[PDB]
Amino acid sequence: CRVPVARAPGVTYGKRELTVKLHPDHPTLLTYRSLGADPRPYEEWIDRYVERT
Amino acid sequence: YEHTATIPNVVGFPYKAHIERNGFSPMTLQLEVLGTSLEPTLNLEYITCEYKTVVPSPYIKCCGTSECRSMERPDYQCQVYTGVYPFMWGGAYCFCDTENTQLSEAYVDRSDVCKHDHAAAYKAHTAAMKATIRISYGNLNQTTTAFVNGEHTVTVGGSRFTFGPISTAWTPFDNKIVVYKNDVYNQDFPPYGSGQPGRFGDIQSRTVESKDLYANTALKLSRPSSGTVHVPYTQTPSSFKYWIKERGTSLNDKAPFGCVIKTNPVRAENCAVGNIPVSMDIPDTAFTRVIDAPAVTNLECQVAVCTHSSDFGGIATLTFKTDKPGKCAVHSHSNVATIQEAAVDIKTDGKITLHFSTASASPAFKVSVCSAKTTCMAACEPPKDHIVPYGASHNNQVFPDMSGTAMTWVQRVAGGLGGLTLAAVAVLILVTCVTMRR
Ligand SMILES: *[C@@H]1O[C@H](CO)[C@@H](O[C@@H]2O[C@H](CO)[C@@H](O[C@@H]3O[C@H](CO[C@H]4O[C@H](CO)[C@@H](O)[C@H](O)[C@@H]4O)[C@@H](O)[C@H](O[C@H]4O[C@H](CO)[C@@H](O)[C@H](O)[C@@H]4O)[C@@H]3O)[C@H](O)[C@H]2NC(C)=O)[C@H](O)[C@H]1NC(C)=O
Repeated sequence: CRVPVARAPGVTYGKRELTVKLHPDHPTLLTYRSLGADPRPYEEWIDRYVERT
Repeated sequence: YEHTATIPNVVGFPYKAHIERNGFSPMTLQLEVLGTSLEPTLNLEYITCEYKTVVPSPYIKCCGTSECRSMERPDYQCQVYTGVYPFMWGGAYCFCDTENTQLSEAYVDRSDVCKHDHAAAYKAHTAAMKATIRISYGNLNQTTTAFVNGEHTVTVGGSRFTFGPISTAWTPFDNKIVVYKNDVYNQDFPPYGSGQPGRFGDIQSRTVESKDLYANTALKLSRPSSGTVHVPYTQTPSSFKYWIKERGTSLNDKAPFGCVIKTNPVRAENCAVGNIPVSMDIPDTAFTRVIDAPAVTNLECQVAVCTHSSDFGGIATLTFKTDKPGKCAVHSHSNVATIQEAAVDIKTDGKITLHFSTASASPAFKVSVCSAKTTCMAACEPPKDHIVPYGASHNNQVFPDMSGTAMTWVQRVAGGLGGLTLAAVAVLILVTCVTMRR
């Protein structure tokens, strides 16, 4: 089949923190996890212009 | 010749092992892992598809009656009614007012695409880790694969290696596994013969093609209404289409140690845990005799830069008194810095350059070039970039040795009041030996 890609999100580097800026055109999915001893999964259907850390 | 070592498990991390023996030049190795799978020892408990209920055409009878059948079928249920008045399309259909029954029948089985898409349920009790280490020494680069347990043995060129057991026995799975198409789910599935309607496991067959289907989808077969010809029923919906939506994530998106989870020979490739022991069997026709090696005297190192960056952010400079050109093999006798490239080419003038990488403010590593050693000390500075796209090449060690500037002030407080404490003792020793007797 065929599926569109999302825009590349803008990032801003901080001390032990990463602020990423998001831009959807339709409901897309977000997932990150810490690849160390203990994972911390987060998942949310982003709908509008938001901004996360 | 025999030699053992242990390597950390992180992928893309060239490790150096050092070999010393009497009568030959020292020699360094370069082990570097390139991939690691982890297959559990599967056995299919069952397999799950999306069912298909087949309601055939309802058989009326216009004057007589009919009876039940009691056929053999997974969720079979048929039951007959009293007199019904069909009234099909033009006028009536049996041309009486009563005593005309309508037998109804329905059952369930597996799908028609059940051999194409399916969830597969396994059990992970043991696991056998493979690997893809490449091996570098002299003028020889090979790449071999081996089951990582302490008995399989592979050969490389003219030498032989074997890899010991994995240190821990940790699995990213658990004893339960659910494999649909590209996403193993670490969920405790309900067992065989105890399926529940609506939730995952409503239809269950032991293998891909067999008889003896198992199903309880709560098929209920109600009574037909006024004069139309239809067989009505009611049923709990397909569980497997709830589980395609109500699946939260995969296990690829909540795996513990940062490991991708492939699916077809169900795998757990590229984990990061523990360490791997090795065993060497390098024969004698790989070294150089000590006469043929270039003699090195009077080493002296002198650092230049030393930042704390995760790559090789440090350049040292060494001087020496050689006698002939050749090719040495450098090594670091500490876990504080890791010298890169391991294979310098000595020339007539006494000047070479290296590249190392630390993680603390003051190192104390010591360098051997060709059977001759010296010690290096540096004053290092922290970097500026906060988030880096690559990993970590050093070892995680933050401790100034004994003579760093941050620890020099400790000895000028320890020797100060500590030397004054014994001076307050030495007054009391004189008093408790002169005027305990006079
Ligand atoms: C030791 O063993 C190997 C046996 O293969 C030999 O050394 C290998 O040599 C091959 C090439 O012959 C190396 O493979 C390729 O090297 C290319 C050169 O790298 C330059 O470009 C990259 C990219 O900009 C720079 O980062 C780098 O600094 C160099 O300027 C790479 O371009 C190749 O990239 C490929 O893979 C990447 C993903 O990693 C893809 O994105 C690319 O599109 C491309 O497909 C590739 O890396 C290989 O790295 C060498 N292995 C070593 C040194 O271990 C030697 O012959 C052998 N030793 C002796 C003495 O014989």
